[PDB]
Amino acid sequence: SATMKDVARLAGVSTSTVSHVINKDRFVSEAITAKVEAAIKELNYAPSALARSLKLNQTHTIGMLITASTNPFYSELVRGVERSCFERGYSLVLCNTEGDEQRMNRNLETLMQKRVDGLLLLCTETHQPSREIMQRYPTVPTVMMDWAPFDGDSDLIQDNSLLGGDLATQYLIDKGHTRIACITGPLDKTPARLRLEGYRAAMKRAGLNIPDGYEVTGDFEFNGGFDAMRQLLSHPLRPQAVFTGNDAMAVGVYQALYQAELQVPQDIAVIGYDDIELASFMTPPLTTIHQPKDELGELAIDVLIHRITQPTLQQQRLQLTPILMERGSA
Amino acid sequence: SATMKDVARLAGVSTSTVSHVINKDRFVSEAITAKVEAAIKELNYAPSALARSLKLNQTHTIGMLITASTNPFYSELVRGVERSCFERGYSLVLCNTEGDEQRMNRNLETLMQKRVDGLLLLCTETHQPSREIMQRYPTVPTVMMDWAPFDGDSDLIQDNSLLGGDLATQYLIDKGHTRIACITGPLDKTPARLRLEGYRAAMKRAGLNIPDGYEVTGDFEFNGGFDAMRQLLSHPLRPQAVFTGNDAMAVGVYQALYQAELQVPQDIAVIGYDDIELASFMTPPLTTIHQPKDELGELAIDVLIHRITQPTLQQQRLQLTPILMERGSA
DNA sequence: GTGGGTCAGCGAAACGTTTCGCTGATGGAG
DNA sequence: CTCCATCAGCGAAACGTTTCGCTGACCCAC
Repeated sequence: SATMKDVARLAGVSTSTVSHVINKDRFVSEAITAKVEAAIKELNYAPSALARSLKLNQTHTIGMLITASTNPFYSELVRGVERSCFERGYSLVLCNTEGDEQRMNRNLETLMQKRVDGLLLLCTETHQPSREIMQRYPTVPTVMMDWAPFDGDSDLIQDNSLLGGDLATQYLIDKGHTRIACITGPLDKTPARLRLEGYRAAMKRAGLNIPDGYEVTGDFEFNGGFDAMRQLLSHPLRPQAVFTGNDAMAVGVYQALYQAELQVPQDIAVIGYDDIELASFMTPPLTTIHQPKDELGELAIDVLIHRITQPTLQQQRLQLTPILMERGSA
Repeated sequence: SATMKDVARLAGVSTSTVSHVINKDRFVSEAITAKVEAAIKELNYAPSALARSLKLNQTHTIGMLITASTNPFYSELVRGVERSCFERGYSLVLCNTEGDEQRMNRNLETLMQKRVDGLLLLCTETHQPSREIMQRYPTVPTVMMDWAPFDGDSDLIQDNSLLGGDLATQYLIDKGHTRIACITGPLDKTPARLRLEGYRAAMKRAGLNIPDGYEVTGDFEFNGGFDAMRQLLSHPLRPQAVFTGNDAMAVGVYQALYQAELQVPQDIAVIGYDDIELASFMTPPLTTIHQPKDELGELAIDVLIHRITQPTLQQQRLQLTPILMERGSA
């Protein structure tokens, strides 16, 4: 392929001038410009962003780490991120940690080695990035949730899972339910833990007891919700209602109840978390805690770009407001 | 941060030697190796993949284009691609065309400018990549669905949607249904069109009529299926069964029927397409045509890397095998 | 004319890595 | 002693792009 050097040779000029024509960053005469443009079209010049990135030390690339699965939540989140990147002139490199910590650190190292301009750290997993790696490479603008903790510098977005869990439970309490169970995510994941504590707080505040087996762990996926609900149906004291740690698990709950020939909400009332697209299409439609997903992706990018633009800003800190979407499940 | 040059200076050696220590590509004496390793740890050397890529003319990066949405199919596909990339030492750049053609071409140009080693072109929309762009940049290994015509040279995957649609309809015919409708995707998308033709073929072969309003278009999404089914419920002749273009649309169908207080399969039998994870958790569980998703992602990468490794090879053509999963919906 | 001054545009270095000729040392067959 | 054949490791070019110090062509107060 033709380089700016090949262009310059044919137009009989310096590569400096070729750069200036292309970038419009320093005055070049109309004649010279025309010659260069002719040479570009003639040779069919194919610019290398790679080579530009090396010299400029910026790639217009964002790296994103997630802990993804069949949970539709992350699909909507990624959609928002990718769209926002495109609109802002950035590429998206996607990494799935898949729970594994070495995998996560290996992903991170690759991203830093490829000199991404910014980082979305949206892993849920307990682990935090090897500081060895972190402090080896130049610091980059970073956004993370309160999900994954971390010792370095980053802008922060808090999901307020605790208030969400409280709100969800409080809603069931306000509907008059007193036997309320909680299907949670893996308790080593912060959002799962916080939602459980929200549930506990609302129950305690209303003086309602939590039977021994009323808190059950699932995996934040369909199957986890299925398994957990089956277990709950074994309990001596049948729940009137269940708060599931997310919408994915609620899908599994629906399936368990279908198999047990139980109706929602007539036999059991259900409330989820996330308000994924699917929630609205469930039968009955799922009452749930709305959290930003696509919108969250867009917000995280906006934060990240603000910092790229103004590198010396103080730490940015945002919080989401959980909101209840009332439908037919509770 | 330290470069291989800084390392070389401290260890008092050539950068050639430093490269050889790091890459293990030519013999270096044990003493030299040790000194270099010490220098690496001492300076805390941070390798640049950027700089390596420029010199090597390879980025160990794959670009992937999809026409994504809420459709869970693409979530599972991307998961397979990303995992396969990771296992093979590649990064994944993800692009969503969102149907738009200029957006698609803009994505392509960025990827080529960043010199990705390979392309996964898994857009459903009909447009062809601007040849201007294509023939401007160095040609790269490419895998695409056998949907769009000649469009340069690249490896191909046939999904066998036509035989799938035929099989799905034939199944309903074999269950004794005679009034069978078809909810399809946008007919400008090849898999949607092919599935419709499959339906037509099976109907014709059995000599069953297709009433005028029995073929309805939606977008390959929950709400497309919802809208399309509502329309079908308006038809003077109510269908006994419906083949939906994919599982996403079947979700919408379920929701429409729920609102019309109609039961599956008692009032209407339903059969979908992808066998997404969710299919088996639906109420009732969805009868559908299985096709590879995660496994498709893995296969596409394997093909792409085989070509990177052996550029000599002539066009690969792979075919997927649809499998019918009989469940409770039909 | 004419010595001095302005700025377009020159040649070319260099972001950090891989690759390449080249050399000097060492090793066995005279 | 020759000398001839191998390879370890050096110094540094160079992938393709910006960026810099310098020049020289043209305008202008003498």
